[PDB]
Amino acid sequence: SPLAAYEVDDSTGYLTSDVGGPIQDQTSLKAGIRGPTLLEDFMFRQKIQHFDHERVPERAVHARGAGAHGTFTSYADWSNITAASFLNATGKQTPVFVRFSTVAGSRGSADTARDVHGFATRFYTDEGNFDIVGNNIPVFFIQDAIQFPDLIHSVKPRPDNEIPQAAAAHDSAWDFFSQQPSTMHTLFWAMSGHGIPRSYRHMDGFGVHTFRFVKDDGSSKLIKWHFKSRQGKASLVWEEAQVLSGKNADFHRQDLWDAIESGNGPEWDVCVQIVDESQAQAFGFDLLDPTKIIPEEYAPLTKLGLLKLDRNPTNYFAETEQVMFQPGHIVRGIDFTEDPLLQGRLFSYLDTQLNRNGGPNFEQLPINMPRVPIHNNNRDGAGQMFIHRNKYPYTPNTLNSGYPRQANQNAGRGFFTAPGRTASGALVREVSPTFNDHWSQPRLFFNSLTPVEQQFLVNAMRFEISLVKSEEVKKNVLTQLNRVSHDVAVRVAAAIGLGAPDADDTYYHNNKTAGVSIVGSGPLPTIKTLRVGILATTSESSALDQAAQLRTRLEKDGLVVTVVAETLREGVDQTYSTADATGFDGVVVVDGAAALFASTASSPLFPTGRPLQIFVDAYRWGKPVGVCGGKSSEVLDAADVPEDGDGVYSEESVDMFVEEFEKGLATFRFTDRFALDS
Amino acid sequence: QSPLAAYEVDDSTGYLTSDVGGPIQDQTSLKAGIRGPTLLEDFMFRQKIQHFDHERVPERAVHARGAGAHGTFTSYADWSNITAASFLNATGKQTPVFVRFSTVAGSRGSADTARDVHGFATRFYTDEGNFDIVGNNIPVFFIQDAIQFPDLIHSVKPRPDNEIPQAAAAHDSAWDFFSQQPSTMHTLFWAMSGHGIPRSYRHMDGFGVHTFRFVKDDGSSKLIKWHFKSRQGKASLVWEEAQVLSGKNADFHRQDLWDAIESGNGPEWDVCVQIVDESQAQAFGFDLLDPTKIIPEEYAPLTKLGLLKLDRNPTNYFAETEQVMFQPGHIVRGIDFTEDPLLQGRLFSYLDTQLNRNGGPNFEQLPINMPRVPIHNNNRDGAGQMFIHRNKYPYTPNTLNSGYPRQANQNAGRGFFTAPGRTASGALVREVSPTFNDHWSQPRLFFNSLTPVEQQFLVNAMRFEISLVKSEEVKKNVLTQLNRVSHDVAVRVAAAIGLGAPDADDTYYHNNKTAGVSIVGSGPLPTIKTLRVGILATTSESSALDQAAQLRTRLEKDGLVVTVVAETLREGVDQTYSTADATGFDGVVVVDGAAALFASTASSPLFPTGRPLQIFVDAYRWGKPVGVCGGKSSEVLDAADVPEDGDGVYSEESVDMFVEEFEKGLATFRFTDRFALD
Amino acid sequence: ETEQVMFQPGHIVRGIDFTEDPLLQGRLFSYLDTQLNRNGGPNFEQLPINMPRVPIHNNNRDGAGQMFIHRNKYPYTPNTLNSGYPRQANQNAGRGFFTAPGRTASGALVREVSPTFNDHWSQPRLFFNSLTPVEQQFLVNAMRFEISLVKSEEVKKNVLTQLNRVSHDVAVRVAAAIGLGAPDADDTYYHNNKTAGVSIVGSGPLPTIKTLRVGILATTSESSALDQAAQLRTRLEKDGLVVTVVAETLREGVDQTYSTADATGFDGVVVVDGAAALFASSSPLFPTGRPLQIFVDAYRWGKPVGVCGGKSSEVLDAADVPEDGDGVYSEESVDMFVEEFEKGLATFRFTDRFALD
Ligand code: HDD
Ligand code: HDD
Ligand SMILES: [Ca+2]
Ligand SMILES: [Ca+2]
Ligand SMILES: [Ca+2]
Ligand SMILES: [Ca+2]
Ligand SMILES: [Ca+2]
Ligand SMILES: [Ca+2]
Repeated sequence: SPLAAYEVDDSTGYLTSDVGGPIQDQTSLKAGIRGPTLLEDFMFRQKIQHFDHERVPERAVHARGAGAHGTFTSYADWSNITAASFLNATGKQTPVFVRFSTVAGSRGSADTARDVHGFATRFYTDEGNFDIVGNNIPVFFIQDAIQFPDLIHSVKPRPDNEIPQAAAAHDSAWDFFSQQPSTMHTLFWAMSGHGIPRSYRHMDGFGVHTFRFVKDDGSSKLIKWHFKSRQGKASLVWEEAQVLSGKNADFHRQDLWDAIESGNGPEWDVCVQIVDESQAQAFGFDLLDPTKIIPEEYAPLTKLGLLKLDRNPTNYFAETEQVMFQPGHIVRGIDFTEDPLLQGRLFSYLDTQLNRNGGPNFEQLPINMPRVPIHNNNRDGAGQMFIHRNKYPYTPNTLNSGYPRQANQNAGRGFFTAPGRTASGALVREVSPTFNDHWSQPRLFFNSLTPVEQQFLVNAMRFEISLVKSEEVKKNVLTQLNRVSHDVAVRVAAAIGLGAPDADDTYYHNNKTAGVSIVGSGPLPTIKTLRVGILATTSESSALDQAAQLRTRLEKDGLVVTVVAETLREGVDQTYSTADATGFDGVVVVDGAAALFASTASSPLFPTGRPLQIFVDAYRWGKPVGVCGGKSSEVLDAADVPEDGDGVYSEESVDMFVEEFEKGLATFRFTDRFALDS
Repeated sequence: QSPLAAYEVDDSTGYLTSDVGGPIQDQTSLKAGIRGPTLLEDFMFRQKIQHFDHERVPERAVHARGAGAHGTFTSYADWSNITAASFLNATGKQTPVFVRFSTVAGSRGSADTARDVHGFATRFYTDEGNFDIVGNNIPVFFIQDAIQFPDLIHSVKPRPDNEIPQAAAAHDSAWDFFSQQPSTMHTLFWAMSGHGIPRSYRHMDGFGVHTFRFVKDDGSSKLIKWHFKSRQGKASLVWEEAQVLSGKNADFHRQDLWDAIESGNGPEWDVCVQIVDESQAQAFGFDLLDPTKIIPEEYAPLTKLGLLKLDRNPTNYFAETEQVMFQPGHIVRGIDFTEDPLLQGRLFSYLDTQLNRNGGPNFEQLPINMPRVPIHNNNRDGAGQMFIHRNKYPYTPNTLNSGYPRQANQNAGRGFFTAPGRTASGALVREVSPTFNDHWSQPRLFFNSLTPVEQQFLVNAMRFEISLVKSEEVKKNVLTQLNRVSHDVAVRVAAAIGLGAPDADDTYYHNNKTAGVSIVGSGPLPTIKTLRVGILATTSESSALDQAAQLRTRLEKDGLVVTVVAETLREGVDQTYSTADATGFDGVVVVDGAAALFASTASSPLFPTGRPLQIFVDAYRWGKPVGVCGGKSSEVLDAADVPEDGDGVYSEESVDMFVEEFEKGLATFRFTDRFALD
Repeated sequence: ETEQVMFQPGHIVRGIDFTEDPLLQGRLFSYLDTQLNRNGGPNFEQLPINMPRVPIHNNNRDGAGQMFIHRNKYPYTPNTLNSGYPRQANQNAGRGFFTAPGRTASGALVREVSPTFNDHWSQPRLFFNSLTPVEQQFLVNAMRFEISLVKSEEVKKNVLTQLNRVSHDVAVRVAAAIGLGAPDADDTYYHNNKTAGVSIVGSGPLPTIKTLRVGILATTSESSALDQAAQLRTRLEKDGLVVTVVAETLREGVDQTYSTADATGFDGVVVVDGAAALFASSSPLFPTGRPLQIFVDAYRWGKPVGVCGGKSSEVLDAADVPEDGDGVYSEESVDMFVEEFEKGLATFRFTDRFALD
């Protein structure tokens, strides 16, 4: 690890300058006790110069994000399908670093914005660093990389006033979506729960593009990368996400950091779909088109290995802020395809690191370094940290005996372009007609959602498009939505007081695909790390005893228990003042605390009605809620929460209460609490 | 015409060109065949993507989140009797300005409504050079020596292992620093008051913080404090409102300012000074060099120098607001520095830090930084040099350029000059003046000057933040410092966190008060123009829409911003219930034709369960004027648990009588009787 | 290493301090700032050549190019969450740097020059008086060279005004080259004082001749010339001189061709007398007259020169070099030749070969 060598311990010692001279840094040097500061105060200037220069440009996209270290372990020797060294043996372990992100927001924007999310993975392999720079949505908005600045200018804030932050809910974004119909598939995913995932751990990763697996014999197959969550799939609801953005902008980064610290590091199966080169145009679309998925019914997933994140960074800036991913970080055994989106990405990620790092030696930062020797004739540049011993860095040479030697298909385990690849035809700036169906797959996706998930997606579009001020953009939006689904256009039009266009059935169909629905993906496979708020009181000795019994029972099963009361003490984690329903996956009231839920309840220690609002918000957002103790009746009445409700619990016995409540936590959301269009 | 019209680029017509004027396209990559790989010879692709890849610059090291506008400063008099400053030398003399407002801790995407200190930075483009006053909305600063700035800022910014939490002092490190560095107490009390969560940039004041000098053409000097006094009045959010608003509208302050300017409600401030003699530096019971102290207005009254009005929004946010580079080193003849060790070190920081932001030394050439008078100097070259200098002899002294440019000084060329009565005497020391040692009296002065509900809000802010501090040593240390300002504050805060306050230490306790620091105490707002009224209506009753239309006409006559809310958009409805929130309004009105939407059984797929009532309830609980217009008020007020006889609760059949009452409620702004007191 | 080394007078250690020299004072600012230009970022002290050889303990963080992974997640002072580390270093603890505690300041805040700085001419005259006569001539001749290339007549006149304040004789001798009259003597700062240690010509023979360069001019024509050169090489290399044998073409024992050779390549030049024919009144292998020109240039520039082997008149007469000149050597004995020649290398320059005013 080039990180180990660069760790700096300041647990002991006297303060020094950056050149090791012991100094102080608390008072400026002045001409007299009430005098002006001296230019000769080098202690002042070195410290303030460093401060003045701490910042670097944020990433042009995915500025908001968080990372962790872990390991990838291969399940098999995959030599039969790829030459890739990190996949060449059962049990072979490769260190990883992953960064998760949103896309549009700046640094400091909220984790729980509605957005596409990044899932970028570095494998520090024994044949070089290999990055899979993916997203949580398997399809992209655009079909050619040259359009990326158009997409991103349109979804980022309007450039006269820089409003709005971290949101596509503005005219320019919906203008672009409605004028560039390729956007429909990713737009449908972003308007689904996939736009507001419950955590980084509860979302999948996708390479998006078709890539190639290349064997040592030169043969190739076409692949798609899928990183399948072992925590299950889960979403927030929009109203909840909006509050959580305010209450805790750091929710996803905190969730990941806490899961790793608690020994619950998240896991994914790293999978591929594998298909023959001859199938590029066999599935009714082009595998070069990054707006399309291969339905799992046409190509099943093969599990290649386990990705586990299990160690947080030491210094966020040095590791997470400075990690510089590139799809150009490729290894022998993998190749590109002629996807015009992927093709232009390769240029962008090498160039942009010059902006971020301010100079060309960014691969020398410890987080970017490889775990194998570097042998090349790259030299000099600002921030050069190496002292090269070869004073003949040119090829061909005799004065360094021909080293470094060329690597290729037959030498030094070189990367090689898949030798079956060809190109033929005119040099054109033309789109393939095979890319022209922008609407069938958006429909496939929409069909594959549950009825309440379809409603959530319609309601997300109703929310955003109602904030578009241009009547002509809103009309154009309905024109494009109508090509995917007349019913979606009609339901969205109803919220904005416009008429939908007449049905246009060209791309309408009834087909569905497995594995894209969140609500449909069944109970969560584990409830470890899920958050339980216990609403108690210091008023009643019994209320703190009830809380402490629930705590033992719930903590047994790996739940993160927060006991909330008016004030802190032994056994109480948080005050009502700091508590919010967005902080919990389920909420339990101990019946000992009933008096806090009365309409007349008031305290200077928390805002009017806070205890009941927590319970009501949790219920209205679909969470498991209940009252534990015996007068379960009374609290449920104040909340207008029906005792016979799905995901509403009411037990005198703590043992019975928890057994029922933990099933609700796995169900995770009670969708019968949301109204559907007729 | 904008003051920067010479630099404007119009793209309302024309064909796409490269940056060198070659007509091009930018929508499809050049490929070897229609399904081929992209070509390196595609310069169209690479120039567009290189530009995109390099769009970002480092955010400001502090004050990264902010927003700006153009306007005019107008002098009320000829101030040559106190200052040589040209921009102040005649009655009615006009100078263009640019102002940026900001928070301090958050990154450039963080919420406007975080609790924080705020920036108020003003550039005067004077006829004798650019003059900047780089101020805050709080008149005192945390620390007494610039060399400590990185300590303060590291402690309040996110913890550097995981970069949590964003835009908040509510974590261990910050309260560790506050409790170990007692100078922080005065600013801390201001930040924990409503001055930490201002209602808008227009509803806060600006302060230079430091003592400066005014210097006459005869060389005599006076000591001054700058105060920019809002002509809009002072107003705050409540914390539990600010937290939701951070999620519902991270852009609230920048939108409020932008909208005020577009509506012809450009905000205004009286630019004022306190003026005292050089002999009064240590006359008021503290040192005028100490930036943790105010001069109570009872000791030195404000003199109004002129009017600051902001009335023009930027054309390009990045080019004007993101790129504006303020400096206290931007000083003009007639002003001088003081030996305040905080101001002293700032002068270094703001010249250096622009190298980080701009990437090169020619940042004063950016349009927003250029002066409006000629530049004559021997500065040359550097990256990004825009000027073509004719003078081939840029050294002094010269004969080959006839001795030009000529030296400017007190006696020639209207030169800047150091106040000539200034001296220094004594040892060259890294020592703090004992005159700086009282860190507690003025925090007590401030606390004493707040109303009772205001004192409660400040206690509650401290209770909120300190309850989130994990360390029991840090919480005890915080109570030790707060106890030196006020035993009552320490006891009340300690009650929320389950510790005992230490015994009273009355060394610094006193009962003195000072005018002009209280928000609650500053009486009704002088204008209600721009304040926001939400009218909750329904499409289900044509008569509810008629009530809303009649209310709109009458409220808009008085310059209120009216939003009619209903289930769906149509003519006369601005916003759906789905996108509406009480944080969007300064007052809420329900038309009694919509009373059915407030029923417990009310449900719609078009908005979250209970949304209409929650808007009314939140508005009431946050202290806003609320009412029901039309005569049938019982169903709504009873559903909301709001008493018809409450102060700032309105029930009238007559639209005219409703609006007359409700408008007095908007001027009152907050009904503080709805908040519990210890 | 060399291009990236970033020196600073702000790189100071306990036991050294600054003075109020206004030139030094402003340097402290410049050298910290300028490394931002060179490095493009604030972490230039992390470059290997700039790193210290002792631990770094401070709360500097982040910046482009940050190489460290800091473990201390509480980088502020004062702190309890990192137990108050790093600790402040000062005069009394941790071997801190400290400003000399006797230093004071007193007076107005001024942009004024100390009148104690105003004598700009006495020390130039002290320096000039301390040079030997030939060295004064060299200095006059450097000023005559440079000032003759100044196009402005008024600049040239202003230069003579200032030079005249140091020395009227300098002004007169410079003026003679540029066709101007010197201004009348102004004796305010004239004096006859001298100081030791500033003269090069007067600093006596070099204390070592190791590394000094001896060019041996030979020929491939005459196998005996190559034999003479080989014998001379052996004798000179024994004493640590760097020997170059020059001939028309390369072969074993010949280092350079006459085409690439120049008198500026040598501190001393020896012709072996077997090569005397090359010193007469042409070849496609080198420019016309090259062998003789190397000898003549070496002589004109003051170097020790000579002929080894016993026959010197043909070479020295072709060169217009007198056999009895100081720093001109002729011996048949290689040992004798080298003993005499080495004394000449230590003398280094024979300054009797330069004309004086
Ligand atoms: C032509 C430009 C372009 C295009 C078409 C894309 N991107 Fe990209 N992307 C960039 C240009 C870029 C960039 C400007 O080069 C960034 C900013 C920071 C960086 O390292 O690269 C970036 C960053 C970035 C990151 C953040 C990595 C990190 O955490 O540091 C992720 C996850 C993605 N992108 C993912 C994608 C996916 C899955 C794409 C489509 C399949 C995609 N991008 C298309
Ligand atoms: C020694 C360093 C230091 C100290 C003691 C302070 N600041 Fe500062 N401040 C900076 C170093 C700095 C900076 C790093 O130089 C920034 C970042 C961006 C910039 O141009 O300057 C800055 C930015 C900055 C801005 C943003 C200007 C804009 O909108 O672009 C404001 C309003 C202030 N500061 C105000 C203050 C006030 C009122 C202070 C105390 C009275 C103060 N700062 C002390
Ligand atoms: Ca827009
Ligand atoms: Ca969902
Ligand atoms: Ca740079
Ligand atoms: Ca190849
Ligand atoms: Ca902390
Ligand atoms: Ca307040």
